[PDB]
Amino acid sequence: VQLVESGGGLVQPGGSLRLSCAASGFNFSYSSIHWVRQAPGKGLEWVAYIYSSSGYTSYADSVKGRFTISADTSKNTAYLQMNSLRAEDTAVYYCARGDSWYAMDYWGQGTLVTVSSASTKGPSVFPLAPSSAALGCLVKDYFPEPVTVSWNSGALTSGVHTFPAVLQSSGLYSLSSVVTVPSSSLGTQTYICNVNHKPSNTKVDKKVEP
Amino acid sequence: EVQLVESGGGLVQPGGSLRLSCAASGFNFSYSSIHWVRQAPGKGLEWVAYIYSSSGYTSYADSVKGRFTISADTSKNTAYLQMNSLRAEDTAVYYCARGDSWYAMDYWGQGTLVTVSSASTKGPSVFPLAPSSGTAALGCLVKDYFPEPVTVSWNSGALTSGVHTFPAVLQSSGLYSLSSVVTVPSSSLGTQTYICNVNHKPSNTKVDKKVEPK
Amino acid sequence: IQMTQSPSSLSASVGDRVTITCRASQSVSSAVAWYQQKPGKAPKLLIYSASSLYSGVPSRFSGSRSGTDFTLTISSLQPEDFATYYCQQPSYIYYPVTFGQGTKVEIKRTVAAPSVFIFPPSDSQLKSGTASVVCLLNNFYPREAKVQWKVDNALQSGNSQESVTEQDSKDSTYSLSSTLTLSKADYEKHKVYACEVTHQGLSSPVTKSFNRGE
Amino acid sequence: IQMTQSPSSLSASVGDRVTITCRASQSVSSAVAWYQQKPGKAPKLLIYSASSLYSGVPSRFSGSRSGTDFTLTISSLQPEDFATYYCQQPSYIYYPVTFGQGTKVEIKRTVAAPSVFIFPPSDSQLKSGTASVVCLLNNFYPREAKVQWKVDNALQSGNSQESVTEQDSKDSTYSLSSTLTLSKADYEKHKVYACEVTHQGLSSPVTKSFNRGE
Amino acid sequence: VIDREGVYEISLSPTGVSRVCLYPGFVDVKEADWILEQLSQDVPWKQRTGIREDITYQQPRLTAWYGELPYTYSRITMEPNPHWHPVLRTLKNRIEENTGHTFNSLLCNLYRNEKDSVDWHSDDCPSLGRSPIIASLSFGATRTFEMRKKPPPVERVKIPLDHGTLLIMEGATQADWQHRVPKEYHSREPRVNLTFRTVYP
Amino acid sequence: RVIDREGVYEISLSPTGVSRVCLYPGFVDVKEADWILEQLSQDVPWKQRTGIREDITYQQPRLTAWYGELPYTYSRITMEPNPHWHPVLRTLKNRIEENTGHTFNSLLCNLYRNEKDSVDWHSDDCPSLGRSPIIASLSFGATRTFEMRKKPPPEVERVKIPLDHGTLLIMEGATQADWQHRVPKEYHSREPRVNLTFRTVYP
DNA sequence: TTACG
DNA sequence: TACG
Ligand SMILES: O=C(O)CNC(=O)C(=O)O
Ligand SMILES: O=C(O)CNC(=O)C(=O)O
Ligand SMILES: [Mn+2]
Ligand SMILES: [Mn+2]
Repeated sequence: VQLVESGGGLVQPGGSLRLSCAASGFNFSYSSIHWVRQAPGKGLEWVAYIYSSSGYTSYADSVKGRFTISADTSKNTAYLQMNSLRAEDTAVYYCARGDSWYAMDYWGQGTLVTVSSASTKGPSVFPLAPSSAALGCLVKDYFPEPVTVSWNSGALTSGVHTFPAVLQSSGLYSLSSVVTVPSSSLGTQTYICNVNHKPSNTKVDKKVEP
Repeated sequence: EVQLVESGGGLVQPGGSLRLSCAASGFNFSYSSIHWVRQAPGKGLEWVAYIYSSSGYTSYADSVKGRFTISADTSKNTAYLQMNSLRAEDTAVYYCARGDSWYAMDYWGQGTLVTVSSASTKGPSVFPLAPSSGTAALGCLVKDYFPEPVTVSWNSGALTSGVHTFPAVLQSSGLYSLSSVVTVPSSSLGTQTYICNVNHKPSNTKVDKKVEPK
Repeated sequence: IQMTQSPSSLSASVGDRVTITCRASQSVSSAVAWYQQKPGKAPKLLIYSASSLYSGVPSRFSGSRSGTDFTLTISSLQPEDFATYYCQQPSYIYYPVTFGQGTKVEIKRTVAAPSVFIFPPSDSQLKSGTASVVCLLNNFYPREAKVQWKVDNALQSGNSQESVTEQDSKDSTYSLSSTLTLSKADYEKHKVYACEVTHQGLSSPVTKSFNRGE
Repeated sequence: IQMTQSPSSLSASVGDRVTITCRASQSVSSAVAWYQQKPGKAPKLLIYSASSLYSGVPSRFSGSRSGTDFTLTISSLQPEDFATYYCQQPSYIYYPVTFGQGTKVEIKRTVAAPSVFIFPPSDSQLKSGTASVVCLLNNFYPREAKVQWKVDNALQSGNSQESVTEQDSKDSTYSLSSTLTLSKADYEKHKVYACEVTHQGLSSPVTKSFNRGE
Repeated sequence: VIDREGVYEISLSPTGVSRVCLYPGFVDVKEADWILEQLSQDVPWKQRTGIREDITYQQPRLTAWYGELPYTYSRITMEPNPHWHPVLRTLKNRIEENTGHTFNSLLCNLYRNEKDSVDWHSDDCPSLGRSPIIASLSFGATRTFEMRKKPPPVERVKIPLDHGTLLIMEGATQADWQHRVPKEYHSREPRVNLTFRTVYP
Repeated sequence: RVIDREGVYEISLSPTGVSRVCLYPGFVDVKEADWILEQLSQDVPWKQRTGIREDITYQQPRLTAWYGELPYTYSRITMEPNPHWHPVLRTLKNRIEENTGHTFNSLLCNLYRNEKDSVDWHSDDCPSLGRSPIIASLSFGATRTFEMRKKPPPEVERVKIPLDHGTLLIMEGATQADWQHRVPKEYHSREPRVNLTFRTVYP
């Protein structure tokens, strides 16, 4: 029993995007279906629901007149049509279903939706070099989210802190991925950081040395 | 004195409307830019609108387009911000500002408070924060008034050292509540007498209450 | 919903040199302004045209443009230079105006743990159905100071609201008032009421308690 | 401009009793739900109908209603109860749905000072025209920590951005990366770059300077 | 027995035409389920006392009242609730938008099981006017709305009321007919009935 | 022949066809024109560019800047593309297009610092302007004279158009084929003038 | 396809 | 309202 959100991604201010939410393992029958959203580091914001048995809908104030929720019993799928999107609509959009009219007992994992003028761009990785201990990689100037950073392809995990990205004033994201290690090992063992940015299919491994 | 005065503020239900005016005195609103900028309690400046007074060209913040209209009356040296279908989040101090540039605002009015709320005007209840044990601390809890602002003095204005009047807080009920405290040498508890004086001018309510130990 | 943010905070001592940066990436214009605001007063203009000092502004204020980055520099602060500083982003003729987030410059001080006092509700208030328990944290630095309410050792949240005074002119400290509100029934279901305070200058949580009826 | 609040925080240790309150003034229904969310996962329904446990929710969870106030109580906190919690406002059939601000129960631990490191810009990035100086605050507690960038002993603000990791599962610490960015031109008009960290674990604020290219 | 959607003229005198209108499924099934649960938990239900001779008894049903003016029956005066539950306001508004009739008063009845009932009466108050239009929306278990015509100084009509059904009574129905909901002899689950009226000063 | 009133002027009808100029004084209001002059002086990336005539490398007696996605070559010198239009210039472009029915994709900006700055006799007849180009001219600052002379046939009619603060001039039809124009040096003091010439450049 | 005032 |  699962809900899968799809159709998210990247659009410009004013653009359109139609999210889909498929039910598998069960069927949306007399269920209430909701779209909730969550901006990075922020709380849940319910945006819309449909009572699937009757087709009755409700919408949040921040969103009314621009979004339309719908469902197809024929295809066991719900939809959120988002028009005139603005920057503050950027969030992870969750689909959730309801036995009740309000109690959401099953949730999808969420699609990310980014609303910006920026165009898809892979990151530039720069070393954070250990000095006279800790080291890392600055994953700089990418768009949209997300990005994955591992160390030594996976061998290195203990001591790693990969930080949440920051949205720079350019509309591009920047994070850093650091590791603390024994100073003794600096000359000996090699530290490569592995940076995947799937939205641009950019993979970059950079070796980090003093 | 090249002043600038706002009128038309106050309280309104959500969905209602106000008309702020800004009377230009001293100088002239002839070939300048007039801006309306608002500030919610504890928050930063939010530019609302401007007008180029010569051509009458206007610009509006997205948060406000379709609901507000800025205009100028050169004849009376008066600017206007018509605010329709006000939401709760339009609540702020609204400032009027002028510039000889299209952006640099050199003159500001002192701004009027605009409260958009379903609550109705209501004078405060004043309860005592009675001193007990510690270096002496005492105060008054000015609870369940509406709207802002409220003034608190201690002993008709004599006691001011050691006084902290805290920023009010908007309760879930829609009413405001604040606290004023003063610290005191515990030896004066026996001798000196302490009274908080509360003006809520929107309710035209004035309350003095005496704070003593139990 | 919040239209702007609350100002970021920078801590500096008198005579320090402060360069606030305002980022306006992709911008192609030097029509940038800087404003200063003090508690309860309207903003006053400091820099126009990115680098031109406004008529009658102290010469210690400087402003400059490097690429798409704009800077307001105070060469060495003085006591009345501690205020909130807003950058008005590049203003293009015919386009909207945008104020950046304020930067609140506050005076550094030696760490001072808060004075903690707890006030049980008035009998006046309980004779009307609501219990408000106040907890005062007095004359501390820095501003950050958490407060956790305990009711019969059950940690509370969502049922209290707090407020911080502006930085005191002379001792340079902050003060905090927190109010926990319950119904009279809820309040009379429990005996021990405590506010537990953590702060930089407190190696351990300071707890102030009272038992209902004492 | 933001549509939501950042979740508030509550510090608690295993075995503590926690009661989160959800005010719903002038509501007339008990159709209230409570949810749990851990980082990167979707919410889970904890409670429906104000007091009913959803299946698979331990019995240490309970929901209650007093008046218009709703409560979620964890009788004794287990390690997997440290998460963010949400209250869904009384949901009337046919009407919108409203989530309250989230409460994030983080775990208490001993004060732990950060290990501070500074990183100058790579030569690759300087070739590109920009310079990032990173300052890392590794494995520290509590969360509150002030980073202050200085360039030739001028305090910076507005040219850096920071980010904090979630509380670490193994040792309950946080980490912080602050990043100061300048143009290459602006980078090369200065010599000493220093991040000054202020934290409870530290006697006096530490500083991690470096002179350009050494 | 009347159980199909339609408009039915059940009598024409002495006061005039008595007309009742039945709309099964006016509220969809899942919404009616949800309404039943929410009104069962949220309505401030009370069991009130009537007086018939010189004695006071407990009504075999739970009740609640909404509206600015009161409802006094069996020497029971139901204090007026101004604050309508939002769901009840929505249902009031839907009935008004589709039927063309307005309402300012709502009586809510909860028949807990087969032992609950309301005895024979007509809705002929002076505060409800002369030819009153009354709307009935039902939720929960089906129960029977029985009607009997008064003799001049025995005609019977039965209307089963199922989950989500709207019934309108208008015309001379209150002057010329009485109605009740009888006790049953087999188990019944709870039923909520909403009767919307117009109350005058 | 002097044109200083708002109007539509057919300044010649042959040999190529009608040469048409349209004058709109006050197209930009006075206070906005003042502010535009300040912003464009302050914000436009003005440069004094070097020309080449008969092997002679000269500094043009004016500052210039170019906007648009396609390069621009005149007097043997090439102004490279600036696709990021200053927002004010984009707005003025849009106003000109809506109030005239003509579209543009290129903007040449000339700043005449004082009376010694000028542009010499020429026609705007590059092949990259296409046949019968439409050119829009918006002026800010001090008044300067746009002089025109009719080209003679294989083997002289003259028009002076003072261009004041906020004035829009449109040239269309055979104007570039049949006429030349310039902005002469002046002998009395002049404050700065900014001229915006909007044009369509082709691949 | 600029050196003039 | 006491009736199933
Ligand atoms: O329950 C029903 O359908 C009808 N109820 C009434 O007529 C009433 O309570 O007065
Ligand atoms: O400056 C003016 O008014 C006219 N300029 C031009 O025609 C040009 O630069 O090609
Ligand atoms: Mn009846
Ligand atoms: Mn030309």
